[PDB]
Amino acid sequence: TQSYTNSFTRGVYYPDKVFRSSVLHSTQDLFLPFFSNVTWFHNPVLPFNDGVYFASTEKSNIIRGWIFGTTLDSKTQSLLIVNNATNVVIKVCEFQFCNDPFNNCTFEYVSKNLREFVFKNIDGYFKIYSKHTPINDLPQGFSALEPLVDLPIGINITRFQTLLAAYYVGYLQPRTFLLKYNENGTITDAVDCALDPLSETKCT
Amino acid sequence: LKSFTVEKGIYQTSNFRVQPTESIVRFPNITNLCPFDEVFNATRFASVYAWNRKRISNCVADYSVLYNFAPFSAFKCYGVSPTKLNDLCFTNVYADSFVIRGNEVSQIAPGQTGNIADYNYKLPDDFTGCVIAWNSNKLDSKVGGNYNYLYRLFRKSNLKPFERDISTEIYQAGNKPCNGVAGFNCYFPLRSYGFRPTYGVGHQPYRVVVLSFELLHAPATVCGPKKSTNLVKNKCVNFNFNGLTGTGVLTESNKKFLPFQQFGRDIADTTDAVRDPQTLEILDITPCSFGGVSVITPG
Ligand SMILES: *[C@@H]1O[C@H](CO)[C@@H](O)[C@H](O)[C@H]1NC(C)=O
Ligand SMILES: *[C@@H]1O[C@H](CO)[C@@H](O)[C@H](O)[C@H]1NC(C)=O
Ligand SMILES: *[C@@H]1O[C@H](CO)[C@@H](O)[C@H](O)[C@H]1NC(C)=O
Ligand SMILES: *[C@@H]1O[C@H](CO)[C@@H](O)[C@H](O)[C@H]1NC(C)=O
Ligand SMILES: *[C@@H]1O[C@H](CO)[C@@H](O)[C@H](O)[C@H]1NC(C)=O
Repeated sequence: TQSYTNSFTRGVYYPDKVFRSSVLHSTQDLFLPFFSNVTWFHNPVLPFNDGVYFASTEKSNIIRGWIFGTTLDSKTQSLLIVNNATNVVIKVCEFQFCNDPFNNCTFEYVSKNLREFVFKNIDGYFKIYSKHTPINDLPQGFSALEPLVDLPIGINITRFQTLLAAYYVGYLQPRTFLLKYNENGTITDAVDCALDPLSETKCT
Repeated sequence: LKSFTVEKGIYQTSNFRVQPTESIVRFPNITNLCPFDEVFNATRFASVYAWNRKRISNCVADYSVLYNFAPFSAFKCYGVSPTKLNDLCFTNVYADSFVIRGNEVSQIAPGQTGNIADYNYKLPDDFTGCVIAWNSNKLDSKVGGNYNYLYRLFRKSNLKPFERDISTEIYQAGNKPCNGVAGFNCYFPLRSYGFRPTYGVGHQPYRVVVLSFELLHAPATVCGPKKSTNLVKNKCVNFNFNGLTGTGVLTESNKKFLPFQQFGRDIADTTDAVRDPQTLEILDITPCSFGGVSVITPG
């Protein structure tokens, strides 16, 4: 299935590590546009462009990990995030596994509910932001995505696939947002400066 | 006023400025030291032809570990001076460890050929890294000979740098097909470095580990220690909190940084607070006091 669903106001991460309290900050970055449309796949591979907004709801741990990098095997290296429910191992040493998963090894980093993830590559860093939310579906509301990791792997990534539901996918775009930091650095609200003219006025 | 007679009044003369006293440097706890005891302290040094790459990227390059055996006879640098190399950013470190013999170590150098630098190994004349000398032939040599130093003796041409040649192809140096058997000019391309603890300065065993550095377009992950200083507060200092040098006064703060947040800012984007790397604390930053100096004077 390849249905499409409204993205609502979801997929806002902390742009950087700077703390800010009770302030409205205007930042230009790869954000998921508000009220956009997102695939609801349950397709061999989806592309990457300049970042994605993987999200999921199935708690059965069936959406285990992901695969990144150009092509899939035997060239240009491929990221192999795979979870283990005790270890959260990330491998940049490709498994050379089949096209429907269930070499020069160089990186082996180790570390009811809605899971939101953002992956991006800017210049030699694979940044993963993530967030969990006890949803009472992509509910309307707001929840900022606190960063998790900033891997320094210098891969070039153009496509991606997923290990093996709730295979939500959205695509980041270069947008200007106006974020609100309430009193403790938590992004409680955001305004998309290109959605509607009212938001343009708010950002101005 | 550019005048000798000052009329009664108040005049702005100078700009008083509190000046910093110390230069604070703060960096996180020095952990994940790069693996070198496994390559520097090991009796299983690889063969000269059968050398092995060493993967050293995700750690802090304790480059000063060379002083663990300061009796090093030579520490000849070839990529950069050590003083600069205590803190340099590289994308990967490749080390190989072997023992050849005696005074043949000069063949492990830029612009050198012959035997070790001919078919067993070689390095380009623009090599980056250092070559070390801590010959420990006391155990490397035995009265039995230790002919088990498997080293290639024959090869069609010069060996390319950074390539492994475990090939066992007979050196057919005669004008007759060899077929792999030992006839005339048909000898197995490998020989013995059998050394007893009585050989000469050019024939006794040795102790070799040479490591090179590289920096491609991938971001660098090899760095040296940062050497953070102490932390002092309540006085104008020159701090450097892992990415930002600034002059100011550090004080205890009641701010509630989220666990992932390092910096701290306010309107106009000026650093107002900083999270301390070593101990997890929030320090408010206040600019060092300053202001105009007026002179209240009668005429
Ligand atoms: C965007 O998603 C909506 C959701 O129903 C869908 O109707 C629409 O066709 C999608 N747009 C494109 C260009 O596919
Ligand atoms: C998951 O993989 C890591 C990688 O070594 C391993 O250490 C861990 O034990 C694995 N988890 C389980 C439950 O086997
Ligand atoms: C990655 O490889 C080269 C080196 O960065 C780059 O020019 C190329 O465009 C990239 N390939 C991709 C993104 O598929
Ligand atoms: C921010 O901090 C306050 C404590 O001052 C606490 O109630 C809570 O963590 C946050 N409150 C709001 C309204 O964001
Ligand atoms: C750094 O080391 C000190 C020394 O014991 C310790 O008290 C502190 O908790 C450590 N901090 C981190 C972030 O490891």
